[PDB]
Amino acid sequence: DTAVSQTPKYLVRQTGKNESLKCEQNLGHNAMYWYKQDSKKLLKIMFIYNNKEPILNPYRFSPKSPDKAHLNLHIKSLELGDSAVYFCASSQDLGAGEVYEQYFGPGTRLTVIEDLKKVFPPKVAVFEPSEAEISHTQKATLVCLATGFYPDHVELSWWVNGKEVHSGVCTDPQPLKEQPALEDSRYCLSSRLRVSATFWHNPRNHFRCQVQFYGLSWTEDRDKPITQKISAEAWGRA
Amino acid sequence: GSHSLRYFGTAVSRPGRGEPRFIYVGYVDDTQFVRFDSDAASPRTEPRAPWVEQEGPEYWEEETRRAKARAQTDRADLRTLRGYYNQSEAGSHTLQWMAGCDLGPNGRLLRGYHQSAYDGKDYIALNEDLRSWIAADMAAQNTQRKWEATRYAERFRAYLEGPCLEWLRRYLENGKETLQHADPPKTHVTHHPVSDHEATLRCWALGFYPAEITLTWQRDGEEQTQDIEFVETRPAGDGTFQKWGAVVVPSGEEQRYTCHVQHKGLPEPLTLRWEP
Amino acid sequence: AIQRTPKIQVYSRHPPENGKPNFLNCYVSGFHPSDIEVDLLKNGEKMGKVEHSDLSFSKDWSFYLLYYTEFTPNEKDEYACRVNHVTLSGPRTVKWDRDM
Amino acid sequence: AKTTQPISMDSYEGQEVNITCNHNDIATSDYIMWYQQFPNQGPRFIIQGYKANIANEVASLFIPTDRKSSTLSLPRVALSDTAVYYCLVGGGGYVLTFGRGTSLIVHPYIQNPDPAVYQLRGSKSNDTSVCLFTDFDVSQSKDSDVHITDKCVLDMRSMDFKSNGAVAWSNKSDFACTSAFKDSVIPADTFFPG
Amino acid sequence: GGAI
Ligand SMILES: *C(=O)CCCCCCCCCCCCC
Ligand SMILES: [Ca+2]
Repeated sequence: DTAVSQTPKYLVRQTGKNESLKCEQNLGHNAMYWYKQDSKKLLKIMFIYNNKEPILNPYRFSPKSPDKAHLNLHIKSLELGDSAVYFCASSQDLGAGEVYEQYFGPGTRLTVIEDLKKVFPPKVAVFEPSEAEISHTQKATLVCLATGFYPDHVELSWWVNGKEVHSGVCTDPQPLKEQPALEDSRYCLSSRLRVSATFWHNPRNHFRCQVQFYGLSWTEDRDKPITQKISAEAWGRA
Repeated sequence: GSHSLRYFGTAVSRPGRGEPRFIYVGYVDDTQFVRFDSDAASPRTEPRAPWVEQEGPEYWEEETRRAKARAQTDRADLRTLRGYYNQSEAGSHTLQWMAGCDLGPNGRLLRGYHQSAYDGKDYIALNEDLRSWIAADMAAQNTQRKWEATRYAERFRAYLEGPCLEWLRRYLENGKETLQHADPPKTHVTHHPVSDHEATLRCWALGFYPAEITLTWQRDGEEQTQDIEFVETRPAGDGTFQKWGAVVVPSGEEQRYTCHVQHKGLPEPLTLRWEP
Repeated sequence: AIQRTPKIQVYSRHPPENGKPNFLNCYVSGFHPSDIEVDLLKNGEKMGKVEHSDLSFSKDWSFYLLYYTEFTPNEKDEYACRVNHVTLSGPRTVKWDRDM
Repeated sequence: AKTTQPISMDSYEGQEVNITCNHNDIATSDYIMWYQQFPNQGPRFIIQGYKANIANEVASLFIPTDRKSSTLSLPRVALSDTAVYYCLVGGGGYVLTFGRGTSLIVHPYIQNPDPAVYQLRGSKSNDTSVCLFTDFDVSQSKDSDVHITDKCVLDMRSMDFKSNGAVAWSNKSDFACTSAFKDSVIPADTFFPG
Repeated sequence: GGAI
């Protein structure tokens, strides 16, 4: 395997704090790029580096390039506008007439908050199949709801008998605001798993919906939302 | 009927002065229209022929990016080459590259170029099939492997058949009243006694464009291939070229000699004698 | 490091006529490496305000350059081109011959 | 260098998709490039060209000689081809201006529809009602109190074919699955057990 | 653009 790698994958921090985004590519490419992608989903170039030199461009954002395989982003005095997914990219070369495709990293999703009091881990619930459709179809559909979390940094996954399944699974592409018109709304996420009824009526088949929540690195009685996994479960019935 | 768009670059490392120097030029046919010199206040690609000044700020801002990108390449190349050839960082060295495109009377790409030289000797060059490379040396055969692996030639073929030919077409249109109007030479013969037995006949061709010309002497319909002097074709300084050819002849036998001039600005070949 | 020795030409832009303004050219070509020194001479002295073309080169990679200045020729004055290069032992000087 | 393209596009699995982009101020140096983006992922290069037609292992692009429009073709589309497609032009080659892009949705072909709306059993601790519209060939709720995901596609590896589905859920006072999605056009033959 |  060879690709543009980027760390971390998720980040939630307070305004005014300082942070480092790091990007690495082992493709032999000489040209590296940083892209910002706001919530209105447009990719805006930020920086272009080539053989350790600035080509294109605030000094809150201070790119560093120790060598040609790494272009790191060091950010100071975080503000609310800094919230986006930051994509790192690279090219074989800057063209000198001909052109080179860019390869993109997986992104870093960065949310900045006025204060942590808005960060909430998800509640997760499972909704067993309706015995009505097992009549009509012989297939069984489980829905998983992850609700009331903030920020929208979550990964949902299905586990059957202790191992992760990608089969019969449809998850929402992205979490959605519970109440899209409010500033302090939380997010919900939905998913469904479908097997055939014989698989489901067996009391030994064990289903677990798992959301990985990425949260905090707090005076309140409620425990703080640090990165964690939350799951809900059901066993076969009927 | 051939036209061409070419770029030439000279990269010269200057040890002891501490920074290298890059000079880039571009020609359409025999007319220079751009230059880039990295030893300047803050280097910019500048116009050197009137038919290209009419281009806007986003042309000049783009060609300057293109130059500085290519200078970055030549800077890495000079150090890498010192490596490949096992040299000290104490000598001064030279990189030369040339690329571009010929457009035939067919309206298609006749020949494309991508070649380099190190210390005056060939390094690597694109084959006329535009698919493979020709590497002179072991060191160059490195580069050949690397460039066949990333398949650089197809990428570069796409530039030659695409943006390159079209720029040539755009330049030829903007500059048509100089670049597509050949200037025929003005010609005359001069006579200069060497002794009382011999004399010199010197055939002149002045003020022509483009630079390709054939100038030859004949004695009674046969061409002289020995005992003749030809200076190489030279610029006047004004956009035109000059050449002459000279023959030493027996006195009184001057009228046996003819000068023959061929040039694209002539309807047909020219034959001329010394006129007393 | 191949070395090639400059070919030198001294000549005027237009055919030389007395008291009529002109340009005096010195054309050096076929040389390698690119480092070269070229002076136009008037009666043994270095001429001033001498411009030159951008460094470029031929298919065999050897460099060429045009050095030039305005001058008004008269019959008593003598002109030359003087050239220094690593392939030459001391400068070579070519005189202006009005018929060449 | 500024491109224009359809906002959305629909396609059935296995058909050929053609997306048409418009670049009327294309300069001489500009190439035409198409990128793909999945939700949550880095954009991925598809194809680039200057003139005429180009074709590789994944897609193909046609450019008229006038060069001011281009057409991206996806040959035989899978559901893994659902993504946003960007048309890019020029920039000296390395500065990429991504636009809105075109949202391509590839749909499964449904042999026989069996549209039904089922109610789901939540554990005694939770009082959220969940409704599942399924096995059809879907719009938002006007109510703030009801949440409806848009159409999502299911593939069962053991099973022969694919299935469309949508999920609605609410905590509303008298929420009946009877009419959870009727801001949408329901098939007349929709099965409602009750 | 390619580097030697
Ligand atoms: C990539 O390095 C390919 C090398 C050949 C491309 C030719 C370089 C053109 C540079 C133009 C500079 C303009 C100044 C005259
Ligand atoms: Ca010397």
